[PDB]
Amino acid sequence: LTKQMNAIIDTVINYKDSSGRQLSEVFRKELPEYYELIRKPVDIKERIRNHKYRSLGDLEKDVMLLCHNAQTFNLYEDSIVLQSVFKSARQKIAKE
Amino acid sequence: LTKQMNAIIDTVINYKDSSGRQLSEVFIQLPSRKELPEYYELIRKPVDFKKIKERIRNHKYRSLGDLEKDVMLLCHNAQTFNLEGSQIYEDSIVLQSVFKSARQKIAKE
Amino acid sequence: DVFLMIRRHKTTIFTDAKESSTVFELKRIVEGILKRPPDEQRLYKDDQLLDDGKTLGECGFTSQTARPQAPATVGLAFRADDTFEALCIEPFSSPPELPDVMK
Amino acid sequence: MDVFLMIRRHKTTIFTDAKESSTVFELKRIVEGILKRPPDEQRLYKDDQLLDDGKTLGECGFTSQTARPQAPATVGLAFRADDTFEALCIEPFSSPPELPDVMK
Amino acid sequence: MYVKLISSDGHEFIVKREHALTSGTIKAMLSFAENETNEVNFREIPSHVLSKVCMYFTYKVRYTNSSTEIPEFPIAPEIALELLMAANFLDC
Amino acid sequence: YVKLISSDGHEFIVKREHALTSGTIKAMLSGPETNEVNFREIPSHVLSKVCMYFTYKVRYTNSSTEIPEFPIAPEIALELLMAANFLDC
Amino acid sequence: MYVKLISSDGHEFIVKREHALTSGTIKAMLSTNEVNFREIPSHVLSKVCMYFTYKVRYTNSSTEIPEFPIAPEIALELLMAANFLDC
Amino acid sequence: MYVKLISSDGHEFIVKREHALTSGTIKAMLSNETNEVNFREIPSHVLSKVCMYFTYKVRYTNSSTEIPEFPIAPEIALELLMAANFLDC
Amino acid sequence: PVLRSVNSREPSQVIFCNRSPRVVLPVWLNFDGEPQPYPTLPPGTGRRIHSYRGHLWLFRDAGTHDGLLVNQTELFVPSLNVDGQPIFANITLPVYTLKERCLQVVRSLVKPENYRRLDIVRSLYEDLEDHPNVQKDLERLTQERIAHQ
Amino acid sequence: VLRSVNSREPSQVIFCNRSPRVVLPVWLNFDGEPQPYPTLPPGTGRRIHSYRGHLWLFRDAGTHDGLLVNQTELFVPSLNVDGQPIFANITLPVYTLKERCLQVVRSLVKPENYRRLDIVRSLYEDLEDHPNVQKDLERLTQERIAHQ
Amino acid sequence: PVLRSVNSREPSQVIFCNRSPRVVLPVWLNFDGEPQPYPTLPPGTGRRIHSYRGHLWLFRDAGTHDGLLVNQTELFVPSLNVDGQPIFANITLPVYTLKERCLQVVRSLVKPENYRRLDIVRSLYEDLEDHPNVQKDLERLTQERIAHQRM
Amino acid sequence: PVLRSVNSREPSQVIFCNRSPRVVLPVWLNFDGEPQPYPTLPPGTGRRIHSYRGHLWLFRDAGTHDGLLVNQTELFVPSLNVDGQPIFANITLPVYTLKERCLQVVRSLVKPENYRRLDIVRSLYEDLEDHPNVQKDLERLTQERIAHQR
Ligand SMILES: Cc1ncsc1-c1ccc([C@H](C)NC(=O)[C@@H]2C[C@@H](O)CN2C(=O)[C@@H](c2cc(O[C@@H](C)CN3CC[C@@H](N4CCN5c6cc(-c7ccccc7O)nnc6NC[C@H]5C4)C3)no2)C(C)C)cc1
Ligand SMILES: Cc1ncsc1-c1ccc([C@H](C)NC(=O)[C@@H]2C[C@@H](O)CN2C(=O)[C@@H](c2cc(O[C@@H](C)CN3CC[C@@H](N4CCN5c6cc(-c7ccccc7O)nnc6NC[C@H]5C4)C3)no2)C(C)C)cc1
Ligand SMILES: Cc1ncsc1-c1ccc([C@H](C)NC(=O)[C@@H]2C[C@@H](O)CN2C(=O)[C@@H](c2cc(O[C@@H](C)CN3CC[C@@H](N4CCN5c6cc(-c7ccccc7O)nnc6NC[C@H]5C4)C3)no2)C(C)C)cc1
Repeated sequence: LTKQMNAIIDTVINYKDSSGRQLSEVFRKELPEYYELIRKPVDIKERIRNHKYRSLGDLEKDVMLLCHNAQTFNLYEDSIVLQSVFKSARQKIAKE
Repeated sequence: LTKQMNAIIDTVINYKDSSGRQLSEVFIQLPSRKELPEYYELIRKPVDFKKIKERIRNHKYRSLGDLEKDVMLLCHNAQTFNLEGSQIYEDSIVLQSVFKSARQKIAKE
Repeated sequence: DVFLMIRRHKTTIFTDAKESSTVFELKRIVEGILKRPPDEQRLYKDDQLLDDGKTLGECGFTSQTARPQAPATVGLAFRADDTFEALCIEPFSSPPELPDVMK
Repeated sequence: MDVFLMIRRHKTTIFTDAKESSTVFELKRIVEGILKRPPDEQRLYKDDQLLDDGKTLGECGFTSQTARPQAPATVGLAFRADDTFEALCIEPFSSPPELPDVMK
Repeated sequence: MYVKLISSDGHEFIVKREHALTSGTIKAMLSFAENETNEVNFREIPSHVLSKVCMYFTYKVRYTNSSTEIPEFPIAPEIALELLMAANFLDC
Repeated sequence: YVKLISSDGHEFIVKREHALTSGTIKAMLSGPETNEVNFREIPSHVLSKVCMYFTYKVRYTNSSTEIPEFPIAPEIALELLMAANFLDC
Repeated sequence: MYVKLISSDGHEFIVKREHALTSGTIKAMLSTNEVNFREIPSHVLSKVCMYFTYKVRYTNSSTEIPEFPIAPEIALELLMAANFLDC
Repeated sequence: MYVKLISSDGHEFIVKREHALTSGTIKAMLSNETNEVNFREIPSHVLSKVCMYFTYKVRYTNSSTEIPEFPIAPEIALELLMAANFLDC
Repeated sequence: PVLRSVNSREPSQVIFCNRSPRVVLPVWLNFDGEPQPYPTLPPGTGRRIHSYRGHLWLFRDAGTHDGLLVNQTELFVPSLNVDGQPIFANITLPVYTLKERCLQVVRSLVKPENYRRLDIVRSLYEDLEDHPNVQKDLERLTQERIAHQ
Repeated sequence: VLRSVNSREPSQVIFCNRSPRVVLPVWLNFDGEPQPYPTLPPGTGRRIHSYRGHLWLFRDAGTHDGLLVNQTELFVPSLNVDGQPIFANITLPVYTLKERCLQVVRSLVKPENYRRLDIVRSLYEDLEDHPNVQKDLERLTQERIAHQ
Repeated sequence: PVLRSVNSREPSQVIFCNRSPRVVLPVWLNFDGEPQPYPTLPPGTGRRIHSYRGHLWLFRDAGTHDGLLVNQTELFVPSLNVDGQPIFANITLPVYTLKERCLQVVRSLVKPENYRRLDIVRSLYEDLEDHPNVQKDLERLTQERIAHQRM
Repeated sequence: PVLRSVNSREPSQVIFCNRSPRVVLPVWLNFDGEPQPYPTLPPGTGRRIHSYRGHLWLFRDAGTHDGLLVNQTELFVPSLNVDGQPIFANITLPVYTLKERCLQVVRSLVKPENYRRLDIVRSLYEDLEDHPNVQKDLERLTQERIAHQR
């Protein structure tokens, strides 16, 4: 399960779009506005080593929370693509 | 001598103007180059008021004329970098005038 | 700064555009959405045809009568061959008679 | 913009800057600060014309292109004696020696 | 990119996707998880209501985080109850 | 402000900071502060221009746009060079 | 109390004393409930009063002040009257 | 290499061919090819300035150096705008 | 004591500006943190009010007790005056949820004893009956401050 | 005397233009030189990132006429409390009838034609004396040396 | 959003040099790619400004909203700073079409409500009334980027 | 060789803009850090030039060999171009010391064989004779660059 969870999280990070740029690169003193508007902050592998996620549906629940807490704060599309590249990366590793 | 160097340097730092505000508050510790790169490119010899007490704790200063030479250097470093008539500019003009009256009281009385 | 409902038959498009923008630019926005080119679309404010060259402002649409909560209605007609389709905006469902509780 | 000035009365010459937008009055106040005489005891002239306290240096004629730091524009100064104001008198600077034949 | 909301009596409403998402129920319905759905159909919401629900999306999107002054979102008595129903169902 | 006095006896009132551009003036003022300094061998037409440089240097140091040439007429060139050398600048 | 301003054409304008005093020149003249302006017509002196109303009401009003309108047709004569009055 | 533009009042303007071609309308009228073109509704004080623009455009297009404002006096502005649109300059 | 005024002893001049269409009830939290009703501001009015610094305020529709905003937030605490300048409290409508807004309108048209006559779900009936309330909202605001801490 | 203070502490502010005019926000820099900033259309408001102790001033972008912010002439944001933004309410002052008339005449007549108006010579000078940030800054200084 | 700044957190010192005769409005495109007005540059001045790597800028006549150029192009994106040396943004007039230039002059002489009174063709009146605009120009610049990224 | 071009093989389009009154001599440092004279820019002229990323340039008064500045600094090194947009090298007069500026003027008016006729100090005569020089200045810049800061 840990080998599968790493394959899915590393594919989403290593994923470059069709201009060659890596999307995941972006991911209180600095920006207090995120630390006022977003409820449940995160910056993910830590909880794969500590085994806090019990299934591949618990790893997904907090990747959607991180991608959705990005969409909330900024008036964005890469967190729309990182949800679409996580939902295709989990669908290849977990069933093939 | 080290006690007088501590007195002269501590009087200039502790010195408040006639509205109650301490002037040395900005001159205590310099900014990181990451923070303000233009200052480092403009200023040959970045020195602050801790870098001077550090010298004094090491007693790096030899005479009271060597302690003065580097208090004039930072106070003049500030003037070069800042706009004329800025908050920080006219206080390095006062910190040179409060150091030249503080050394004149301790070194001869 | 102008809020609009562009309605043809049973279709209603909710969109904004500038007072200074032109009837033509609006046709282009419709083209972008409904994939129907600018020259076969005919846009009406009430019962008057709008010239592609006039600004929405000069047609009569203003910020104070085209607010987001009360959008101004631009009527839309398409072209089949030579003829012009009639300005037909089939009305919305009707609200029930005011309940006796509120009188 | 910035205008660079020499305010000169007799053998006194004050070097100072101001804004095109700043006024003849505030310039009198700068002089007050240095020569300790209020604006109502001072007359400021551009060449031979008197300058009204209310006009901006710009309007008086001091442009950025005639009041450059290395070619400061000269404002003449006169002080009041009782009922009358002294004549505008600007003692000239020392003459340079005839151009040496080496530089010809 | 736009989205199509279809009333009970079968009126079509084309509104910006982001405008529509202001509704939790709609967000849920839009967000087979390979690609996006343009249509959503409301069996029990008539046009005169769903029209006004859109007008709210327009309002909310525009005036959220606008600094000096916001105007009250008007609701006529005639529509109030059915809108309240629709509102609660939509989560807007 | 500070007062610079030429040989012929003209008085030049210039900002202290402007004057300090001259290492030699810095020395004369910083070593006993007084307001006056007297140049027995610098005439006015020269010391006037020396001030004009202070104005120039102070203003155009650290200027992003573009800097204009500090002009020196032949007639004054030699005496200015002398004065310039005697002053740090 | 109230005070009576009389225009060239002989219209009478009854305005509160304090409203009128907004004019230094009136303040001077009342320092007497009457003043006669031989060179100020009514369409002007009428508007001069309207300003007193405005100034008195909106001075020290925190939320918002509305622009005191002056039509082109009246602008010059009002400017004249304004300067004479010191309002 | 040169081409003749003739104003309503009948002034002749001899300008490089390539300078003139900056105008679509002229490009069309010339595209063998003729030497003269006559503008019956464009006066000289206007067609003169239209040429001056050709000179300007040709020279300052693709210049790394700062470009200077192409001046137009109020008295000429409207007729130039008319001429400009007809020419496609 | 979480959400409360502070005994600063330092007066702060403030301008309450009501840019809402509603009659506004200014609500001063006392030192114990108990809401204290103050005189109402008519729509489109502004007043200079003597206050003290660190004092915590809150605004509401005097009629419906609906939630308002001050400087695009929920609480207003005056800063110490700088050079005599009066601090400004700009009171506005928030963007109410469509639901909450509808409730407002229904509540305003139907007598509370007739909420029972509306052909709506019981949960909606309970929501209508629930009228907005300073205290309920204060409790919520504290949990939102212990969730940031 | 009248200048911003280099602070390092951010102060978010809301510029609210409740004048009928286009408003020119004017930030005094550290040396105390007016710096024009982007204009606010009438009836608009923006959140702007400024710093504690920074001194601002507002004016009619078109005429350079004087405006007011929170019933005074200068605005200096206090330190933010709990992150909430400070508010700068920009409004017309009550202009003197004279100054107001000048405004209107100035707006209708080209400056070269002020000479054609059948008015007193003093008024010509008044018309020509257009309002100005610097003139007003000089006045505000003497009004602060008079309070000391 | 094809044309937008990129959040980088790596600072890039820049020099905005206004070599136009006009007052210049620097316009920073934010991360969403919405124009953000910044303080104006008077004609013939230069200022050192703090921007970040990848941040996209645009310049305009603060008055007329007329289009300007920076380093003989329309957009400026600071290069990574090397050795502390500041990058330079040289802002100038473009070569306006004679028409567009004439419009500029007419627009500058006639009050907008009077454009209607000019004894010219309606099409010219429409052109006069079509004030230049950052957003219109941004839309055009996008299609001009998808046209050299089509091929 | 501390101060030298770096063999990049990545082209960098640059605009040399001469905003000095002086005729400008662009000087390209070679990879062995050797000054290489290039064609002169007339006053008030701007040219697009083909250079490479990391290449180090320096500018001077083609006549007097007086020091100039590019982008407020002594050395110019082109960044890699973004989106083909050309980099800009703005060449300007520096704030010369009054002395050095005077020397410039005297040197320009008096033939070098006549420096001996000027009633000045011998040290000043040596300073007059000591023409400014790219190599001397490069040596200075290295010691100021070997000090991590300045
Ligand atoms: C005088 C004069 N005259 C003429 S012009 C002028 C002038 C010149 C300059 C200035 C002033 C001083 N300078 C400026 O105005 C400059 C100019 C222009 O270039 C923009 N800019 C700015 O200041 C913007 C600015 C600052 C900034 O610095 C970043 C550290 C800020 N960050 C990135 C944007 C946020 N993001 C932070 C991650 N955050 C997310 C993080 C994560 C995440 C990360 C790691 C792990 C897990 C995670 O989930 N996820 N999602 C995120 N989404 C949101 C994102 C936001 C902070 N960058 O830009 C200012 C204006 C915005 C003035 C005048
Ligand atoms: C859209 C719209 N519509 C209507 S208006 C508008 C709009 C409005 C604004 C903006 C833009 C985005 N915002 C602005 O323009 C705002 C506004 C106004 O508030 C000023 N400002 C600015 O941006 C200035 C500005 C920014 C800044 O930030 C400092 C904290 C950063 N500084 C380095 C860190 C500290 N310094 C640290 C070293 N310290 C020094 C120390 C020493 C020293 C100490 C000891 C020993 C020796 C020493 O030498 N010396 N010098 C020092 N100098 C710096 C000092 C503090 C602060 N500050 O100001 C910018 C523009 C100038 C956009 C749209
Ligand atoms: C009109 C006007 N007005 C005012 S100015 C001006 C003007 C300006 C410019 C130009 C013209 C068009 N442009 C130029 O002149 C430009 C400008 C300036 O930027 C340099 N440059 C040039 O053309 C040099 C140039 C350099 C270079 O890069 C290599 C790819 C070209 N060659 C292939 C291969 C390489 N060599 C690289 C080491 N290599 C070896 C390395 C080693 C080695 C290295 C490290 C450690 C150990 C080692 O052993 N060993 N052996 C090597 N042998 C092979 C050698 C190959 C050079 N391209 O061009 C030119 C002048 C040199 C016109 C007008």
